[PDB]
Amino acid sequence: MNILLQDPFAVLKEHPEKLTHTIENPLRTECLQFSPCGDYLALGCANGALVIYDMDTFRPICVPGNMLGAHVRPITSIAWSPDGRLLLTSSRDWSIKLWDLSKPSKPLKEIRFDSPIWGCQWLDRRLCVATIFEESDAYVIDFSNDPVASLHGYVLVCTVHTKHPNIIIVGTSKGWLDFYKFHSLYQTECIHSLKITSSNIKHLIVSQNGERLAINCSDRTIRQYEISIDDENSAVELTLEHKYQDVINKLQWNCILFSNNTAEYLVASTHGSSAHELYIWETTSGTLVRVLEGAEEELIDINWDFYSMSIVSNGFESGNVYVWSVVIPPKWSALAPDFEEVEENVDYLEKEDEFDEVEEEIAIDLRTREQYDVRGNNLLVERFTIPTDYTRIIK
Amino acid sequence: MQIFVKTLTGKTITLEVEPSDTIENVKAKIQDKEGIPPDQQRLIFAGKQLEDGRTLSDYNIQKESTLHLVLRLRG
Amino acid sequence: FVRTEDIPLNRRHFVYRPCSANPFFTILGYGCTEYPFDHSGMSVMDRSEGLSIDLVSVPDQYGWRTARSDVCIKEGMTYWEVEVTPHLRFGVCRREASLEAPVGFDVYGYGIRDISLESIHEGKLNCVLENGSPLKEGDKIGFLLSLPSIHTQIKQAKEFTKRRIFALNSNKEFQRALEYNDVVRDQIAIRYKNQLFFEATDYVKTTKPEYDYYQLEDSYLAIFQNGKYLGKAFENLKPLLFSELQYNEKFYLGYWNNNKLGYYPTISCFNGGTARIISEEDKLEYLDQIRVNTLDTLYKEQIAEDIVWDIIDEL
Amino acid sequence: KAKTRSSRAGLQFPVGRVHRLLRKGNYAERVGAGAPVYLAAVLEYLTAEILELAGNAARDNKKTRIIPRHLQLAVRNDEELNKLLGRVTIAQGGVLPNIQSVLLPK
Amino acid sequence: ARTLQTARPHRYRPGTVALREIRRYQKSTELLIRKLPFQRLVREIAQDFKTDLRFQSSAVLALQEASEAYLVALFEDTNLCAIHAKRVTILPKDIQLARRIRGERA
Amino acid sequence: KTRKESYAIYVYKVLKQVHPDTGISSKAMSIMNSFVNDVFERIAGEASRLAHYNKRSTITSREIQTAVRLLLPGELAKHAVSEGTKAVTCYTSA
Repeated sequence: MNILLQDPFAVLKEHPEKLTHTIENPLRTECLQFSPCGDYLALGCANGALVIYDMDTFRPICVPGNMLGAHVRPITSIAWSPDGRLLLTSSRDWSIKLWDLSKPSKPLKEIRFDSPIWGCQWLDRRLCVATIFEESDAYVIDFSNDPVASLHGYVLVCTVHTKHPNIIIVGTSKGWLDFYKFHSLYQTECIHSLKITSSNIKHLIVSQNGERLAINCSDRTIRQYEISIDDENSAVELTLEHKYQDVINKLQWNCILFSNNTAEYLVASTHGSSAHELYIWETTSGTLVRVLEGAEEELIDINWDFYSMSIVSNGFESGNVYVWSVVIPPKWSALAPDFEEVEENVDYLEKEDEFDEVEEEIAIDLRTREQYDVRGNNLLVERFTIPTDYTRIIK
Repeated sequence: MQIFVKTLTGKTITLEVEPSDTIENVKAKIQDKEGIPPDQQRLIFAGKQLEDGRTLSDYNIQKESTLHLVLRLRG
Repeated sequence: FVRTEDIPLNRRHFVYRPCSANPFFTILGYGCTEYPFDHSGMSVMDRSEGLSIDLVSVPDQYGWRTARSDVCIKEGMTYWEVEVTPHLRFGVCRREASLEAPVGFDVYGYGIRDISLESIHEGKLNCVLENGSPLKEGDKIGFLLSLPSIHTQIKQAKEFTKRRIFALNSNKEFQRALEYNDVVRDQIAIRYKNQLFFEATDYVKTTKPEYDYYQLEDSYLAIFQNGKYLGKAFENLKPLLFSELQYNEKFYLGYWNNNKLGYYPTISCFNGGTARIISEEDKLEYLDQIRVNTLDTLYKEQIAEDIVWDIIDEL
Repeated sequence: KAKTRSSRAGLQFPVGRVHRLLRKGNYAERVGAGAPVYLAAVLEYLTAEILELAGNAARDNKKTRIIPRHLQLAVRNDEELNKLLGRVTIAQGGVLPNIQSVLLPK
Repeated sequence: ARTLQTARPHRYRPGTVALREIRRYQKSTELLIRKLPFQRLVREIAQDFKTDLRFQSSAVLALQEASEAYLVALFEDTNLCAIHAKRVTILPKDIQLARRIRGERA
Repeated sequence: KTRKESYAIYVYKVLKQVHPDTGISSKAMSIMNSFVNDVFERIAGEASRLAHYNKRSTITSREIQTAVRLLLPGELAKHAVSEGTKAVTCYTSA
């Protein structure tokens, strides 16, 4: 709705094409993460400042930890909860802080460690999976009462499979993919491992339907596989699908991302000097199709939102946040019920008549809702609203 | 009966069909009129993508209706 | 069906006519041709550019277009037959009607439709006849057109003059200062792409003249299909003595009949609907049920009147 | 079957020709295998960018044949195509209409 | 309301025929020097270098093109110098200043 | 007769895709041909000079990019380098 009424030509573009807005953050941004729906943008600033902008205004709506317990130094991970209520974050202050966004003055729960953090990830229940700096094992923190448990070089990035939330994937600092089966609470045996490179894996992304996977090596290449699982979470194989790279100047990659469900597009951000653009390839054929060309600085992070269908990325030198969104132009054709606009001179055919001058009971359902829009995004999902705080409004 | 297929490029084609024809028959008709293989196209009506297996009459399409043909473009 | 390629067609209120070298004329050098043939036929000068060709049609994608008969029916009783998505129209129209518009779209022409035989005038349809017999692909439609004697039309025109001189006027004085039997024609010789045609001024649409509506005395339009009449199409036929030529009145104020006034049998073609009109008694099929002269007679009469007036107007 | 090297990249300008010119023009001892492709892409981009303005001029002048005057107009009316060709002179291109303001009557 | 459309003795004071010749020459694109005098001038200048050359007929023409596109451009610059000195005439001390600033004399 | 070469047919194939109905003259075709030759020589000469300072022994797809970015003005440089890298990618993956 606002899309059903729109014409299905300028609304069904496959990816953003131009940048529209450029948020300026007073601190320096380090992590971006939309809400489960395209409602809120949870930014992690330079010095542990954590803001939540709103996409309807681009101006802040809530700064968690304003009372106490806030973060003090660069944040490294921001993971939302599928409903929208809870929000997990982790910084270089070794602490993992889960916030209930119904009382955002103070952290709801938090745990502390003995090393900086790379990333935290949600599971439901309430249990997160974390990767610690320089360590060689992940951590399962099922902190409804704050317990912590543990589970080829090191472990850098972790990610849970989308279709089978018992499967867990992890990449090593030496080239090994290692898979885990969360068949228990705090005892997990591997189900598969392998070594595809000689360099550090830096990112592990997976499509929403477990039918694809991508990997960013420290070598200037991107390895894209077509994973598949079966056999009560035992059958697991990988088939090399493609390898992407920069043929001209062999630049390195900073972050990668897929499309929504079938992952028909792969978006990557380059890292070297003179690198200001985002590449967008297909995945079936693997040929380059687009280059986002908006910013003027090395771009670190990427995030895609499929409801509003926007790409968001934070600069490195400045600290701003640029947004490339699909743009729909206003059609004068709407101003009347029969105003059809054309592009070229149409010819006119006339019947012999034109020169010669001179109950209902249709099905109506008002209480039924629509499940999917034109793009294919699932409505009716619970969209928790951050409560407005009035105390900071009177001044 | 006539239905319309509006292509992005500005062209509208006036296909002749029967309500008992399947959508697959409609894609075949768009091909045999314009030569576009049914696999490469994508048909849209009233905000809902017409599903591959079902029939024209499933969507209550009657004569002189218009509907939008977008291409699943590639390299 | 073929189109004309190098003929000046009637447009912008100008009429053309071919001529042939006549050495009896000294002031003028040429006199009117009989025709490209013996008998009367389709007048090629007043056709639409899109009107293709006794046979006429338009392609199947073309709007209403018309052709007129060459002979101008002034008075008397004339009968003929027109032989028949593709529609057509049969009727009669004055010169003011446009060749681009279907007969009966204006107030200067009266026509009938192919489907349902409805009568068309002023752009409005009529179903005066209750017979409602459909017309097939091989039917022959007769037309008997009866018009009053010239003298009564002349006196009706004189009545119009006597009203107009002061009753409708009470530069007025010039208008008040402003020949009914006498014909005065205007013709200039022109050469268009090495071909030779005569240019003559034509009439323009103006406000309808009113007083009771002007009607030709005992004027009647009768229509027959295969011997059976289908009624009288019209009675109150407009007088034309009423017919102002295109005139730059500004010019003559600043300085200070052409024998072709009447109703022409007109054939209209739409989306390929063809037909043909019959002129000569030998190929006339219902000439005796009236009891009379065919159109071809008036064709010869017009030829004679034109050549004699050409003779006299030399001096 | 053969497949022209300039058709695998969506170009119109020849790539084998540009490669032979780079090889036998004595620019360097060795020519990378993708240098001719890049150079031919840049060449056709520039020539299309100038031919487009030349056609726009020849159309806004009610002709249908690009002619040296139209190229001179297309170049000197731009702002960046003017610096790329600041030294050249286009034969039969005339000059751009311009009259100072101190000279126009009052 | 109606259908819109696109269509439906003497002595000029000194300084006006000039402003008309300027507009009629800044839009034309032909050569402004007779061809036989320039032919002979080129042939006569090339005596001081080699006695009997043959000057292929496209060489001469070529020179003429440049020889215009130089002088014309020169005059433009000199014009500014004149306008700079708060006058309208162009004097020989303007051409010399243009050629000096521009680098041709130093 | 000896066959000399030019860029006539390629300039024509580009004209017939930028303006599908216009047609070039003869002198204008020779002008476009000499323009292409001149820009070719500029770019290749700068690329050589640049692949000499660095003591490399080859003139690769990056010497050409830096040459294009030096010689071409402000905005023509970005579009030129984009078209170039697009063509090189579309060519290498085929």
